[PDB]
Amino acid sequence: DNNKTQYFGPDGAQVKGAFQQVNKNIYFDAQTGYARQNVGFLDGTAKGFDEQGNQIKSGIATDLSGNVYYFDASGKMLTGVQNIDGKKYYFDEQGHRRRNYAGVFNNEFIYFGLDGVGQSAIEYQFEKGLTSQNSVATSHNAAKSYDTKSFTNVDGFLTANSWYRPTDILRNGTKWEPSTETDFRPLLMTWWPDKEVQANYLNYMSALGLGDQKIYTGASSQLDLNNAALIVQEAIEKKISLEKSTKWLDDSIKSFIKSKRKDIQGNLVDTNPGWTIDSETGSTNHLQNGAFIFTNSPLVPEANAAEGNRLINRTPSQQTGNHISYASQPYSGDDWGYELLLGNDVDNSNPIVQAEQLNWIHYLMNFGTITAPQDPDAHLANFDSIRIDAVDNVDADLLQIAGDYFKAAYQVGENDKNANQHIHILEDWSPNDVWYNQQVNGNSQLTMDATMQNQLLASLTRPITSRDSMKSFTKDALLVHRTADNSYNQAVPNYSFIRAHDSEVQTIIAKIISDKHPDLYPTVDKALLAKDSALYDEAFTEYNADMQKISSQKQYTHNNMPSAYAILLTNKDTVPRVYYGDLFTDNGEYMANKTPYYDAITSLLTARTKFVSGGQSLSVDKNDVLTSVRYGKGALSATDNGSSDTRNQGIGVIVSNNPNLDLNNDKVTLSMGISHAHQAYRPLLLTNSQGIVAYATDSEVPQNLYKTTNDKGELTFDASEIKGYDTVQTSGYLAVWVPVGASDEQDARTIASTEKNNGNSVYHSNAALDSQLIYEGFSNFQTVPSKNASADEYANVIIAKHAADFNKWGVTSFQMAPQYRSSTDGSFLDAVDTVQNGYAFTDRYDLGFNAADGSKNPTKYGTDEDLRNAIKSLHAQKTYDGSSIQVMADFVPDQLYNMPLEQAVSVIRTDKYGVNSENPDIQNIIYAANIKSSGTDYQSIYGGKYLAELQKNPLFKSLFDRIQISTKKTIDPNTRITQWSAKYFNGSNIQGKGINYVLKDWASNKYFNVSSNDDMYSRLPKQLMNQESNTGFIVDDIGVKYYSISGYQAKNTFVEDGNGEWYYFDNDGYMVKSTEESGPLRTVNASSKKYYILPNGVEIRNSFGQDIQGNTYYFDARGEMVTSQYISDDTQNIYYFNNDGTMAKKGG
Ligand SMILES: [Ca+2]
Repeated sequence: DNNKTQYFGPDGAQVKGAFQQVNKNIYFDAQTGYARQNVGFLDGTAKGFDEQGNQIKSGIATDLSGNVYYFDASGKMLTGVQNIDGKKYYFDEQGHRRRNYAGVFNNEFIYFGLDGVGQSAIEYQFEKGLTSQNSVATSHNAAKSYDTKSFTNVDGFLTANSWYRPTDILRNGTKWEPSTETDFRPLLMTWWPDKEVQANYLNYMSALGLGDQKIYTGASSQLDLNNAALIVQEAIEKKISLEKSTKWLDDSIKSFIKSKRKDIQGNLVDTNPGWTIDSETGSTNHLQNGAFIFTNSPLVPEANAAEGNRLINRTPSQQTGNHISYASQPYSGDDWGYELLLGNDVDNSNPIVQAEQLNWIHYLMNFGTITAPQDPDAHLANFDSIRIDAVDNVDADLLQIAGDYFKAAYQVGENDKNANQHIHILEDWSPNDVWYNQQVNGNSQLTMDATMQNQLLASLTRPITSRDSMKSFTKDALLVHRTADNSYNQAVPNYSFIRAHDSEVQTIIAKIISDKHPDLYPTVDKALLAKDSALYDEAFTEYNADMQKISSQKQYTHNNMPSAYAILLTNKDTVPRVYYGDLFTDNGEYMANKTPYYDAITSLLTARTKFVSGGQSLSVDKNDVLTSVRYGKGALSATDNGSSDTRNQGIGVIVSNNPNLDLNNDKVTLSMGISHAHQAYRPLLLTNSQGIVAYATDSEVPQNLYKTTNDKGELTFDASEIKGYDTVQTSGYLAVWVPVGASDEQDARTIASTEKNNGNSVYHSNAALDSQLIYEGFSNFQTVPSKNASADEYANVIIAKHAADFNKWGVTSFQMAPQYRSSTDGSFLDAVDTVQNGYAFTDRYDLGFNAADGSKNPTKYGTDEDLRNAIKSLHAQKTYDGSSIQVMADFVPDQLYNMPLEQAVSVIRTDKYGVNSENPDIQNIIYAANIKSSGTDYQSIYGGKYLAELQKNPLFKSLFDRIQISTKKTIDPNTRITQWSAKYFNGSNIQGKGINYVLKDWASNKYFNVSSNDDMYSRLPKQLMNQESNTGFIVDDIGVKYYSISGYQAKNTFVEDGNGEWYYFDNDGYMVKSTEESGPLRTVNASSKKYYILPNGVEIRNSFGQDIQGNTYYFDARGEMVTSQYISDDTQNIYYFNNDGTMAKKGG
């Protein structure tokens, strides 16, 4: 080649990766053919060779790993200390040149740095000298007073955004005037926590025209930095006089703190890492990429919780303190819960909180009467039931608290009739929760059947590649066996569904976002943090397009949706839940656009009302065609002769999921009952190439389609009728047949019994309960009515109009969205301003009240008025048993978002389970968390308001006396929660304020605090109170002392100097420096932790060190000696360090 020389064997082979001669030991690289420089150990140990070939004499030579050898003339390597070009270098006994290595060599203490270059460990490495922080101006800039008055503060603490009142204002930069009350200025104008930040602040403000055209750094002198700040101050004050405002300064101070910068490498780094998320590192396993747990500390007395509160992870499975599987042989008993989900996690193991949760439930259940007392119909605008949200992320005690309430208020334990008038539901995703619910929790709330959901998806909704057999519907792991469901009051009461506002929607969108912009959002979990409205609009045009496509070309969305809904709505022993987004489009105006499936599904829904009743049986023939039969009311098997009600009731369903179904000579059979022999049947739903046909009466059917049962009550189908299809709505075949001659009076539903029941379950899976149906009446991605939206865009108005629609569909429980005024801060999907769905809120009692000026100010769904009217219209609708349509409140006890006020709290960095991510610098440190509510919100009005009232009631005695499982204590209604505070929270997601956002003197190592004059906090910087103040290192006949920028002395702390070396200062206020009498290896603080301190005082880090005896130790990033441990080196070298701390010796 050219500029490359390569060699091949006396053979086909290239000879990559080994040494070979020609006429000179040329190494050739294992990947590149190319001849490289290398060091060969063959023959005499340690020979060295260059690219051209031939031995290296008297020169440096570098290894494939990166090891640097030095040879003498004659080719032998050198070891020990060597002077190469008037520079000392250390070579170990392996001949490697080494960096970050300290030791006494030939009676000289040397430290070889990152270079490899020796420094004298005798010579001081810091600037000798102090620098006064007293100026002509310090008298004027000193604080007006040293207490809460004169500082903006978080519980007494100061942050980087603290503003203060100085004694004088340099007014229009020309005249020192006494300061008025409103003359506050940002602390960062006159004080900084070290020189580096000071330097950066100066460059930044100068970049806004308020500064010097000169670049500064931490390397720059202290006195220059101070003088330059004064020039900036003149500029600031003139601008303030010009603008008649300081808001501009607040803006530019805030943006400085989060400013980014170039680096040496050339990338964007944070200018102030300790004031941003960058410094908040730990585990990523939390939806928002980090979490804190709040933990008590003496420094922060009012953020501290009581003893034995903050019990994390009391999921139904672990309510006791330990996992308990309630599941039996076929079923799973896993728990996938975890305490810290999103936002600020409410502590529901605190009994005062638990009472506040009860209060809230009472409020919702009486929302109408409470909010509109003057209105004589207030009593008709009350909620009826609740949906418990995020059950696996809150203390399970709450399930019992609620169960107790509804027994107390509505006597739901008495009979089916009362129970079924208030139908609650759990968001209980863990498998174990089904059985916990049954054994521990009565069935006070309805479990979800997840086995049904997952099977409907696997067997029908998947593409053909991934799709399960229909035979799976007759499997054993299913919660409710329906192969021969011929009884009542056996099945575990449950609600079953296919999609929901979150499940099987938001993840399909996030996948699309990710498959278009992997650059920005590489995973689906990450994509849920997407906040740009552009990204959703884009994704949705795709999603909507995909839904219109044929089944074989559905790249993103669910196949066979009407086939699935047909099984779900005809199934026995379940309360079905319909998702809004399967009738209507998940995006756009509320109820404005229908899906491809609206016809099919709304047919089924009314049909259910007329025919679906009696016993059930599932089958799947050799061809894998599912045939589900309902025998009609009064008949529980195929061999049952039934009641008078049987003849004209009882549906039958046929489903295949094979698009190339060819029956050939085979036959499909719907075995209706012997109660249905010699009987004419007609289709409700059928599949063409064009789509699905829906016949809505007998008279819409053509006579040839009619078909009559034989003497056994069977229907038989040919290949002429049933083949494979591939439409938008069906891969495989779908058919629904109903008996001919039904009347308009005919209703298949059953009235609830008023008899007392045996056992502990509130609900019982029987005919009456199966007469119920839930409609999830919202979507995440419903468009958000713009500021000046017309009154009829708001979903709660549209609900009221269409009230009868839902009654016609058989709806008995209308599950509304959460109605709580949403955050718009984009911290998570639910809080982005384009989908303020109502799961992200600050004020749990605010369901859309008018503003203070009395202007209508609604939620996404409408005003409080509009909500009250939605509930009245639904209540005004009456179902088959004469009772109203129930309205369901989404009960969201897990968290709060986006709280207005900061509080000081003690934090530990953790993951979502609460497990300490063990970052050293985040161990019970002080954080300014947005964790306190306004105290003027509706929480402050209604919080705990009804608890005194409720205690006095006899009916609630059980509730209040009940011993809760996890707390082992009873609920505590005696304290009211009107302001949320940190003490009522388990923890929070990481808020990116930065570790060092709360300000602190580094010499004393105490926090500043202006609300206290206790000795656990440091007094204000000495200059900010017009006292003498100096900073720097000062050498003395005794030793070395150090004063911080604030003027205090270093005692019992480590101290980093000029982004370089670390040092330690003892109890006497003196630097620690090893002497000849007392060597370098030293405990310093009664911690069992050993450091390596040079005679400079330099405490070495990421570096090896030596005894005078000859042993080697390694000291980690924190400077601590390493024990019982392997250490990998830069050049891929390995060293083992014994429990001893000493290195294990090598020699080869
Ligand atoms: Ca929680």
